[PDB]
Amino acid sequence: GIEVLGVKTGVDSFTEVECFLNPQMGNPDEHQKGLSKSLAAEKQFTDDSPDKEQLPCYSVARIPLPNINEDLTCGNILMWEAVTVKTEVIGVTAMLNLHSGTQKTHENGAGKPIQGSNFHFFAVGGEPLELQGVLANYRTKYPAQTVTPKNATVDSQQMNTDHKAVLDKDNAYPVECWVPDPSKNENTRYFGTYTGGENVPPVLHITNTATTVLLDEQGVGPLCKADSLYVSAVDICGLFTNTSGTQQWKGLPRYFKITLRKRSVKN
Amino acid sequence: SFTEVECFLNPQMGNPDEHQKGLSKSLAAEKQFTDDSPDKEQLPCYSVARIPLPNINEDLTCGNILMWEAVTVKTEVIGVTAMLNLHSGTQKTHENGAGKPIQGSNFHFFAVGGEPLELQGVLANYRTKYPAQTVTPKNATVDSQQMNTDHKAVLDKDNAYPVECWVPDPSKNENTRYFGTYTGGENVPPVLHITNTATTVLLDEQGVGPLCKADSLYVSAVDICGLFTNTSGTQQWKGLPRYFKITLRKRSVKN
Amino acid sequence: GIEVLGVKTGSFTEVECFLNPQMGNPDEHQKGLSKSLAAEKQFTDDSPDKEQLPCYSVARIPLPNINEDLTCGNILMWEAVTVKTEVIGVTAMLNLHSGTQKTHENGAGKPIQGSNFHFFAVGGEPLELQGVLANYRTKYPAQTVTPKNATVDSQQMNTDHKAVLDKDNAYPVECWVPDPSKNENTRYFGTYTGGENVPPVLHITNTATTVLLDEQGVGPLCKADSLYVSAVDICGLFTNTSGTQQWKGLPRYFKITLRKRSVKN
Amino acid sequence: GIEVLGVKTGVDSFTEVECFLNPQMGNPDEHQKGLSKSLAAEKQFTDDSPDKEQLPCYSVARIPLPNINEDLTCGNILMWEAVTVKTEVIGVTAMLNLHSGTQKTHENGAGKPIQGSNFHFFAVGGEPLELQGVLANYRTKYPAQTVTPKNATVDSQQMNTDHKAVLDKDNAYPVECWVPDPSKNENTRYFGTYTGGENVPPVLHITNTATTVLLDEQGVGPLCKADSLYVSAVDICGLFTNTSGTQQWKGLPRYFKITLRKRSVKN
Amino acid sequence: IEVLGVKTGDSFTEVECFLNPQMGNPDEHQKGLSKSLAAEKQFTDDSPDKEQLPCYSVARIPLPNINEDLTCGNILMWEAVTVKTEVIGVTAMLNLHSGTQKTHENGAGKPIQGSNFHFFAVGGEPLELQGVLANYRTKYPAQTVTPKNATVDSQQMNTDHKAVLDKDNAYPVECWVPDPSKNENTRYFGTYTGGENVPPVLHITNTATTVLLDEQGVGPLCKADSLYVSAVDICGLFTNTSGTQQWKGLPRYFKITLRKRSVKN
Repeated sequence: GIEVLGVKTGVDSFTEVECFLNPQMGNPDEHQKGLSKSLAAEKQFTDDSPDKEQLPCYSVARIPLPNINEDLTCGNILMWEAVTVKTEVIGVTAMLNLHSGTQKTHENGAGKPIQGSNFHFFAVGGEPLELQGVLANYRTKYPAQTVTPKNATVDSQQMNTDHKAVLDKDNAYPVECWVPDPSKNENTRYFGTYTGGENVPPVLHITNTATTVLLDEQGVGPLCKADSLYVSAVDICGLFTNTSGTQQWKGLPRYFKITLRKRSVKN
Repeated sequence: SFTEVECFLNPQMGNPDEHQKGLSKSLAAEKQFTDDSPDKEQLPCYSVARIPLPNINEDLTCGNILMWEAVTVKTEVIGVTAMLNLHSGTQKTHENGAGKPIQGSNFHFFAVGGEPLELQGVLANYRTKYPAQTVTPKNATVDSQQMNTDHKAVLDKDNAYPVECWVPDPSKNENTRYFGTYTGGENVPPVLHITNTATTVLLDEQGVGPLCKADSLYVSAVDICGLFTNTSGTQQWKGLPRYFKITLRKRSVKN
Repeated sequence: GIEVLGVKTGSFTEVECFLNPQMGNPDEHQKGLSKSLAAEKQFTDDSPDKEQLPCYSVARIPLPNINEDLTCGNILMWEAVTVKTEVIGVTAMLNLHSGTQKTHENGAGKPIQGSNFHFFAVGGEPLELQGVLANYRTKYPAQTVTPKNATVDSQQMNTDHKAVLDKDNAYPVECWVPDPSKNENTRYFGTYTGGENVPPVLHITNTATTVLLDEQGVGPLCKADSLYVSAVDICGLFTNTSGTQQWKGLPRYFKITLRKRSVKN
Repeated sequence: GIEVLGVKTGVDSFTEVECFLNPQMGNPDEHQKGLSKSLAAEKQFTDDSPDKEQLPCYSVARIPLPNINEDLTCGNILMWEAVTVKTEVIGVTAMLNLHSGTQKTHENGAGKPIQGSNFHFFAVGGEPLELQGVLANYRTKYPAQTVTPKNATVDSQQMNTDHKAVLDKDNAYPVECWVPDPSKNENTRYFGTYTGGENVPPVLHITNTATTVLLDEQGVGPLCKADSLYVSAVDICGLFTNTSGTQQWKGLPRYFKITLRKRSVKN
Repeated sequence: IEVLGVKTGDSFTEVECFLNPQMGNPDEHQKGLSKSLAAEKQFTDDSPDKEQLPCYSVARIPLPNINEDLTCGNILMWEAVTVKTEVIGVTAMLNLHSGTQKTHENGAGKPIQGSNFHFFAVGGEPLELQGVLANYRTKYPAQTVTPKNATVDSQQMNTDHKAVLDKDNAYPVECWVPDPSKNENTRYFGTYTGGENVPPVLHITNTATTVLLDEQGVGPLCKADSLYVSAVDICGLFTNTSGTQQWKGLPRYFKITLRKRSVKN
């Protein structure tokens, strides 16, 4: 694809960009941002039609970078190369509120903390994140305003190589439908952890001293095509339990801080 | 001198019908030791695929030839977010609550080798009556619940060797590298990591990776994620596919 | 920011500090605890007392003055290099007889457990904060500093909620987190664990050191000859005989080593 | 101890030995190898006489090495020196059988997996493993077919330095009576982990790529007396629960693969 | 103490020690256990028996004399360099039949579990302690050394509560922690886990060594040719058939290597 050349060093060679990404859990109304719509259980396989507000989606933001080429008709040009990232989950202490709309754990007791299944994930790339579709129930009837696997079949619950896509739209790709495709993503770095179980305790660390290096085995980081940097994220912290017993997913925003350098490439 | 091959391996949990791929049949309990006859669809089996590589020799009567040597592997579990579906055919944790997530006993395992994975048989109940269409330990005896060195086999057939019957044999497998973790308990939470930045090196303490005999590369896997609980309370194993990406180099060997 | 020069040699100094927790302290007899915690309150009518809300702890530590003339092109500042930090009184929770609730007939008291948050920071200036709310319509008490003009977006990103930890027992933990888009002159570390049955796990030692230098080899530079230490140590919930619960906190110790650095002025 | 001199390896200076060790959980009858007899509870401190089949014991095997044919009349001889070991627990997937004689977890549910307290342990030495006795109840009346601490007293529940022994017999030394003695065992390397709690989930890893080095701080591995090697093991995986509710310890076999070299010692 | 560079040689030595636990020992038949534990007691009327309170363990170990005259300007002291340490008798808890409570109909006995605390220290002098109390109004028995003049602040920081571990089986674990603002001549390590259902996790081996040298490359220097070892090993709670509970402890082994160090005086 791209012939990679020398890295420009010294002054006016580096740059930093930052970004706060909101979660996309569903947002049933205006007062419930950060949550999903009350969740439904025990739906029959052949009659499951979930609302969009019940389905958390991938978050994505494209970050525009400074144009580094005065002349786009040259043999050698330069591209921005992502070198490192600091990333952080925002508002973890908010869950120490056990009094607002909570269900008591017992008589005279405090409210039940947010807990259960979770998924924390982030990616950095010079292009949209490439996805592969996998379904728990291939007969699920997904709502309009969501991009899900087309022509879902028997094999969509295992390997169906037809379900390829890219994360090009925010709050559109349901988390439960898509995973990052390991057979692609040559120009993206991604990291995720899934934990399942309704009583699973969230464990969340914060610091400004942790850095992730984005260079590959060749010493090359993601190269930003069209002077665009893509950041993607999912941060399902668990389930919020209402006084009534109804539950909805909780999400939190995510921060990015990426350092890039100029690399020469062949045009 | 170098080359890459990749592979998606489907899980083999049982597949009771075309609408339930990835699942096992409904699991049975409390069966008598002397009368336990499981259906094949109730028994998850090892997955295996043989990958053909480019031919590199021309006269195998020569003293010195080239073989493909497996150097590194990237491997990944496919579809982990699928389990965030808590509405399809699930059982509610409580009145008004969401569905119960997949959980319980699990087993995640992969291997890379220049020949079929060598197995050793061990049985929980040596008197189990295993179905046709499966390869289980022959002439199972009292000692099959501990060490019975007669139960040797190789993983040469997909969806045939029941996971609960066989383990990789540590006294062999000189030409294979394998890795596995078992977790037991009905409430065990699955913990699954994904990334494209993790690489496993396949060279041994001598600096030699698996040498591919007959220009064949073998990949094996089991990925039992846990139990799916139906609304009625009945349960079935859940599995997910596994991806492989192996890098190989040409090596010189005796003949 | 500040352009740094060279380091004084052969020049050092150490400072230490015990920081009390600020869980709420409902009365003179219950230091280290919050007030009894409420549950199941209506989103549009939730008015928590101050004593129910644990707050960030902070202390500003004055350092020796090093300069005679601040018009000089080269000036010296104290540079924080390492810290040892420790949670004080972890064995106190082995008391299962004082005001406890028995786990069963004939059993011992229920140990402190549940959601926890352990956090510390070292910087040459106050810790910079970002506001995030679980419920943006919460009516916070007087005598506390919380996010101003809270809106719909205060439950996710609202970049208007910026603040600094300049006051002890004032900033509720549940309202603020350290701001990763700032804090260039501070190092912070924290872990949150959620769940009412979560077991506390707490290590103690005098052999663990944290290095405070950044990727450039520069530690926090202390502005106005001031060193700031901040902390939260919510260990979990204490369960009274009656079943009513209240947060438990413990003090935190700091031991910081600093060197003189020449700085451009 | 033994006086050793520097290392000098050549050709024909190495060798490997391997071994499968069966577990010794009790074996209540022929059909229940790898299990113990149903366990008792709530027994009185002063009248507690457990059956041998209820008590798991240490496993041990003496392994013969190639005779280096040294005449021990001279001050300088050769001994086998254990350098590395690969070790593995055999048959971990067997516990994925949840249908044979199990107790269901709930209506229409699968059988309850093996779980609870466990202990996994192995040792390699040039002589029998040296043991120290410690008892939970010093007044326990142990069955004749076991080696247990002699003249057990009040202090046998803490430190009683009289209870010294060696692991020289297989299926004789009850696990609950003995631990390896840290004040001895100069010529043995041992490793063990205990986990307590009736609902503890077993976690068991398998691989053929993990090696343990047996050299001490001086760079000397176990020196094998009389051209003999010793391997010891315990692998209590947890409790098996019958349909009725009775429980029995489960064990699994253990594999060893030891590499040795010839070493000069002072005789 | 000002140290000199390291010496060679007849320059080394090893000492070992088995330390019994001090859980309370309610009678001759119940060593390694505490007395049955009380619960739900009133804050203002809580008087624990000594046998209900586990205490720190401590031994002083005498070392070979090395100086003829302690008035000389250049002296030798023993310097602790490494330690191997081990918990003794972990398999004893595989006894689920002696005086146990069954988990269910037909089931085995309930294993020891719950809150635990495992801790050890090596130093050239007694371990220095800081007092912290869960309930400052607790009335401690006369066979114990506890914080004097306990006040409101004894539940957080009260810098008056300083002490040293100079007596075995006298300093209640729930009252004292090692003081991080001192202990320059001691190395300590501890972990607390809280929760009544917490599973004990205990590793044993003879291949693990801890190095006792500080960031300067100096280990504890044994004053008056004496070495101090301290320990706590609360494994959890033992549950009787009746449902009553008592702490369980196990002995701890030490093996320390020392070298002769030149020092100034």
